[PDB]
Amino acid sequence: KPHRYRPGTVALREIRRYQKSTELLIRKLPFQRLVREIAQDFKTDLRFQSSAVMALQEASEAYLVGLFEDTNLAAIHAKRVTIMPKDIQLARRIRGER
Amino acid sequence: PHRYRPGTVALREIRRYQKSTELLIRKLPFQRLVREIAQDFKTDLRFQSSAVMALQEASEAYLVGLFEDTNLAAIHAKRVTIMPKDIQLARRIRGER
Amino acid sequence: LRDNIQGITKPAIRRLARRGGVKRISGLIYEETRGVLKVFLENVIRDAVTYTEHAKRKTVTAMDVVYALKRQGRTLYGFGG
Amino acid sequence: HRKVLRDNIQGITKPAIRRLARRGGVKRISGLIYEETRGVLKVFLENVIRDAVTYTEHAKRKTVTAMDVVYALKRQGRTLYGFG
Amino acid sequence: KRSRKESYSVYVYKVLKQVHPDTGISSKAMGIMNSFVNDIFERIAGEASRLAHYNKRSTITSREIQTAVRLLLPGELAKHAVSEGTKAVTKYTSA
Amino acid sequence: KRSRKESYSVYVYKVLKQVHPDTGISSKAMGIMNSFVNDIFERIAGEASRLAHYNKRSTITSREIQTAVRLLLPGELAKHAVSEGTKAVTKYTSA
Amino acid sequence: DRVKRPMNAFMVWSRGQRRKMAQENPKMHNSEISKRLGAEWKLLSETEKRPFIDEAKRLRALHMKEHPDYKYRPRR
Amino acid sequence: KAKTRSSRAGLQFPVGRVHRLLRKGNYSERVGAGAPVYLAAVLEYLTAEILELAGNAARDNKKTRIIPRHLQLAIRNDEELNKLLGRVTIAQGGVLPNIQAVLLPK
Amino acid sequence: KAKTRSSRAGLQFPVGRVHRLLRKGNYSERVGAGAPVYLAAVLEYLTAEILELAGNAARDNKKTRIIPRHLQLAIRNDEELNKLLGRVTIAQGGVLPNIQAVLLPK
DNA sequence: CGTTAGGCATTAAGCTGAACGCACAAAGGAACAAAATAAACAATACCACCGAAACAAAGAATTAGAATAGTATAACGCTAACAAACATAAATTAG
DNA sequence: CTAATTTATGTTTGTTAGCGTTATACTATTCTAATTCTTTGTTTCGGTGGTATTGTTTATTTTGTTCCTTTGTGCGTTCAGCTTAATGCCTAACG
Repeated sequence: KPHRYRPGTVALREIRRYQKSTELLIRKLPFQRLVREIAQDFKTDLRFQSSAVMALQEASEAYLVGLFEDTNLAAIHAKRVTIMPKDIQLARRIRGER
Repeated sequence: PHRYRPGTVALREIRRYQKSTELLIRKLPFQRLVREIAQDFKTDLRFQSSAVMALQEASEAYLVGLFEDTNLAAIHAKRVTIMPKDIQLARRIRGER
Repeated sequence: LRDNIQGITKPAIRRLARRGGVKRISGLIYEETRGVLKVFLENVIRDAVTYTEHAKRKTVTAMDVVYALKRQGRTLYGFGG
Repeated sequence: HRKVLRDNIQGITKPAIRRLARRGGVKRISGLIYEETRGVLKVFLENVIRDAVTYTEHAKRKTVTAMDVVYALKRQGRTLYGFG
Repeated sequence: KRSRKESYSVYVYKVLKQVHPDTGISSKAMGIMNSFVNDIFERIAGEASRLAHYNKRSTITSREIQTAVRLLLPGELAKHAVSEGTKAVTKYTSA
Repeated sequence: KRSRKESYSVYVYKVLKQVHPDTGISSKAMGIMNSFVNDIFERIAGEASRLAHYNKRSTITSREIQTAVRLLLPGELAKHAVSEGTKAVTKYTSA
Repeated sequence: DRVKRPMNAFMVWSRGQRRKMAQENPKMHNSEISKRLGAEWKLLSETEKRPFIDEAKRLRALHMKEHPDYKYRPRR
Repeated sequence: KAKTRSSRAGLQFPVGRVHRLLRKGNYSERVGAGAPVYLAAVLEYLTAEILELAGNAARDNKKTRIIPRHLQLAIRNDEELNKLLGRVTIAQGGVLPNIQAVLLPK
Repeated sequence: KAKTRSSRAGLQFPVGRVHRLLRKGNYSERVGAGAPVYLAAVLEYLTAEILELAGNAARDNKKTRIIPRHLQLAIRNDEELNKLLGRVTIAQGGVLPNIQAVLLPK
């Protein structure tokens, strides 16, 4: 009989260790591929510096972490913990995004 | 007697005040409030009438923006009303606290 | 003539929320909205006071309120540039 | 060196979205969050990348530096510290 | 013998009579249009100034204005404004 | 024989050795401090420029900088910075 | 007891004219009568207004006699 | 015979005034001659886009004047002018009349 | 013997470089001599306030280096530096570790 | 890279008459506002559930790292030549 | 209703594209290492629906309470033309 944790118990330890640690959480090569995929449509054959893709990854992680903080605020406000896409759309709507 | 249903008069006032462009704050109490707050920062501060009109107009705009965001947050939480937690959330998500 | 945050009356806040499209307002909203308006005017008034104090003017013109509202991201149209 | 790219929004994976969510304090994440967050990321990257591309194309250049990404994030009001 | 307020009040009315001959305009709406013209002028000239600084250019030419128009104005407004602008400099240079 | 990056990297280390002799600093944190110094310089100089324009002043003196410091920096940071600044000009004028 | 300012030629002229309009228009709002009186007042000639002007002037001099050291001090 | 720079481009906004505002506005040391012509062009097109929608709003309301309620209506009803003027509020303008569908009865 | 303008005010930041950046930054035509001294003063005080809280954070963590996690901690824990740097995010900084009290178990 | 000694030409402090801006006299219902109340509908407390998300182990498949070579490209310096500021004479226009 | 504000012409000058070169970081390739993404099988728990109590908002009427729009007069505030010292920018020199 193996030992199993409960849903949420491991989640708090993961929240703590990811709030403590400062690294990037999405890999650099799919972000390079996605940035070069998107920037085709504005001008083809662009060279991306590694520092430019790293700066885009830093600002991307910062924007998504702030948006998920506001999503958790809105989901807590509606007496939920499981965030939902309407919370994302609401937190974008209040923020002045759309 | 024939009293209206609760909210039907509120709906007619919603459509009337949204069709209206009038100033909903009386000029004399807003003048008193502005010259009551601004003494704390500096004394002997007369105001032009255009300045207190601008302050009333901008506070009107800021409060109706705050209240449409508040009603968004209240509808989101399955509530028709407005509670002050909605105002707290709409000020927090906008990044003003 | 003191305590002028009760100058912003309770029907004049119900009208502000009816303009915003609000069907029901609870009774605990008026004091919170009064505090919100108070801190908003504190910010804009402090900025306009520093404006008119830098120019050594004892009065607060309209342009100082425009410039004080511009810096918080809410530009006023209509009162001159 | 000619190549076209496709379907790179699946490269930002679902247990790599969950780490960005659990950094922000989220305790439970629903199933339909992922495509919406990818779309949010897509429109944000599209705005900031279009700004960076206009920045580098004004300068008669062919590559994208990090300084232009910093200026593009400055124009959106999200200033980045650490690149000059 | 008052000094005169330098403003864009006549030219908004000229554009209005070009585009809508029957409808009149208020005075406070003319002030709103004056404030809007000055706001958009500050936005475009500020972006042109910071673009000339980022490229170490001491001269703001029409390229910086065109890039700033493509920066600020979203959607089809950008390319419509650029077509209007290039029509204007081709008119100004052909004469 | 590369051209040199003009930056504030030495003076942040001088301030750090004045305020904290034992702890060292990274290189990327020194770059962050350089970017922060340039950001705050742009904020204060932009507010000083627009204040000199709003009063039709062609000269930015220390009054505009003092007013811009009181504008941007909130709380006790404003009056602490003003006391530091006036200490600096009294030092510079006494000598 | 605070001293009130001397009534100006229009206020004196409205005190008696205002009552005249109220008796002929006793259901008319003061807000509207005040508007018509101003319209009618702007149509009087200087010679016809002069009598009103001199009386206000006399009320002002007589008011000054009762309260010579009086000063107009508006609240800012 | 000499013809003005505003009608050299075939416009209404004065090229000389926007040139003078670019000079004394302190944006650069020099400014190109195509810059005020381009800027007057985009400005004239922009208020043309405002005044056309404002006139259609005022003619749609069976009025003959442009009051700022019409300017607020023409700006808030649009999509790509709403992104340009999203933070700016309008004096004596009111709001765009729209009520949330859950507040309305069935 | 002549002494530098940075130590004339008794500071570390160079008065000449901030004077040159105010000149070539195109903010006005003229600039007062008290302006770079005042600006170097408020700048030096500002990074002194950053580095003092950063050193107290790094000494509080039993580290001897300032990594940007310490800068993010020192900025986000403060009140009146958080209003100055609220929109700015920090490279390799992480977040301020704080968990909402309703997510935590009892 | 940074500071310092003398012109000079621009610029802010100083000053006064003049023009602006605001409060306020009466009026006297109109329009607003506070207060008390009936009750009706909205917020909320509680309960069931079920399917949806977390947890785990395995493997796959992907990224990381490194050496390296080509290699487009970007960042250095001369150079012309071109475009814009500046000094000085109309004109139309407009508040 | 005529001063004033834009427009045109020639001159200087200082900015910038063209050119050359070269360095330099970028892109691609091919290996191992490692690490982490995706599949599949538990498992357990939170969003959502449904009902009942309650608590509090609304709409209304009564009774105060104020307001509002009108012109002339008094007084304090600002502003613009004119004086005048302050000062900052440029050049030459030095370190």
